[PDB]
Formats: sequence, structure tokens, C-alpha cells
Amino acid sequence: MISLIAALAVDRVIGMENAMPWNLPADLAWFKRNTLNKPVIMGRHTWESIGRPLPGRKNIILSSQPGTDDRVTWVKSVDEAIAACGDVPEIMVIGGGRVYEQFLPKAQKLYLTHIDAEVEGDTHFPDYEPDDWESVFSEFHDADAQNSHSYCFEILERR
Ligand SMILES: NC(=O)c1ccc[n+]([C@@H]2O[C@H](COP(=O)([O-])OP(=O)(O)OC[C@H]3O[C@@H](n4cnc5c(N)ncnc54)[C@H](OP(=O)(O)O)[C@@H]3O)[C@@H](O)[C@H]2O)c1
Ligand SMILES: Nc1nc(=O)c2nc(CNc3ccc(C(=O)N[C@@H](CCC(=O)O)C(=O)O)cc3)cnc2[nH]1
Ligand SMILES: [Mn+2]
Ligand SMILES: [Mn+2]
Ligand SMILES: [Mn+2]
Repeated sequence: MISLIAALAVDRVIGMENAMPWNLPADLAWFKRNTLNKPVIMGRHTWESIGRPLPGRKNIILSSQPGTDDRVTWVKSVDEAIAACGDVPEIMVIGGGRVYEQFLPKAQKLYLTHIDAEVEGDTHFPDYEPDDWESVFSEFHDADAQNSHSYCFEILERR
């Protein structure tokens, strides 16, 4: 099973200048809980944005060019990325925009954080078709002293 996990600001913005400009510790904690002990697939730009391997997860990087760091696994196609995960229950695709586009048709589950923040960005989450997806979990949180925007955790499963 393939799942996508992402945090979206208004208008599906996910990034600007290879960064995420907001800071929502509660959402990073949600990301860690839902990815720990699973393989994570990311594109090369997202690998450069994170800047280090994510501990406790098999890190698989898509790039058309040879890898430059043996602490992670480098693959050259979507099919190779999936195969490199082995026989696991759930593969987590962690972006970015181009990678989400390619895996969305293959995904059964979406873990989405909707952030009430207006962000100029240059990268968006794919338009998906709402009729294809059932919301099975949602949890709203107001802003607090640690998290400066309100946010909604949602899990959707392909119908
Ligand atoms: N809010 C969120 O949840 C979230 C999550 C993740 C990322 N982001 C943001 O998203 C932005 C990065 O997204 P992006 O769309 O620019 O880049 P990306 O999807 O992270 O990476 C694209 C790169 O991945 C490689 N790639 C993708 N598909 C491939 C394929 N089928 N075969 C081989 N290589 C492939 C290519 O690398 P080569 O050029 O080396 O071939 C391509 O240039 C950043 O702003 C980041 O902060 C946000
Ligand atoms: N919901 C969501 N939020 C995100 O921030 C997110 N980020 C990415 C890609 N970028 C990043 C950037 C940093 C870390 C990171 O530092 N993670 C630590 C945080 C642990 C914690 O804060 O409790 C980790 O171990 O996962 C992860 C992914 C992909 N999907 C996402 N999905
Ligand atoms: Mn092929
Ligand atoms: Mn197999
Ligand atoms: Mn806000």
C-alpha cells in the first residue's frame, strides 16, 4: 500500500524556494508518528531541503543522476523506488510536488494537514479529484503558544 503525507497551506501551497516557511511543531510530530519505522520516498529537491537522513526510516531518494550519499538509497524510477521498499505494509511518499504527482494515482491513502496560513509558494500539492476519496479521520486544532496557525489533520482513503 502506498500513502502520501503532506502539509498544505491555503491554495494547496506546499513550498517556496525549496523550503517550508512556516513552523508547526505539532505537525512535525504528526509526520514523525505516521512515518517512523516505514520507508519514505522523496524527490531529490526535498532531500536537499531536509538536509539529512530521517532517523528510524529507510530513506529512498528519486534522482535521474547517481547518488552522492550512501546513508540513503538512491533510485532512478518510480518502479525501482517501490521495489527498494521491499514487502512492507505501508510505503510513505513524502514529496515534493513532482513526486506527489507521480504517486497519487498509485496511492490508497492520504495523510493531509490543512494549515490556515496564506503562503506565497512555487510548489503545490496535486489537484486531486474529491469524489475519489473518503475522509476517515479529521482532527482540528486552534493555534496555541507553540503553533501559530490553526490546522486540521485529515486521513483520506481511496473509495
Ligand atoms: N509541505 C509539504 O508537505 C512538503 C513536502 C515535501 C516537500 N515540500 C516542498 O516541496 C518542494 C520540492 O518539491 P519539487 O516538486 O521541487 O521537487 P521534488 O518532487 O522533491 O524533487 C524533484 C526531483 O526528484 C527527481 N525525480 C522525481 N521524479 C523522478 C523520477 N520518476 N525518476 C527520477 N528522478 C525523479 C528529480 O531529480 P533530478 O533532477 O536529480 O533527476 C526531480 O528533479 C520544496 O519547497 C519542499 O520544501 C513540501
Ligand atoms: N504533515 C507534514 N508535515 C511536514 O512538515 C512534512 N514535511 C515533509 C518534508 N520535509 C520535512 C522536513 C523536516 C522533517 C523533520 O525534521 N522531521 C523530524 C521531526 C520530528 C519532530 O518534530 O517531532 C522527524 O524525525 O520526522 C520532516 C520532513 C513531508 N511531508 C510532511 N507532512
Ligand atoms: Mn522502468
Ligand atoms: Mn514483493
Ligand atoms: Mn494563519
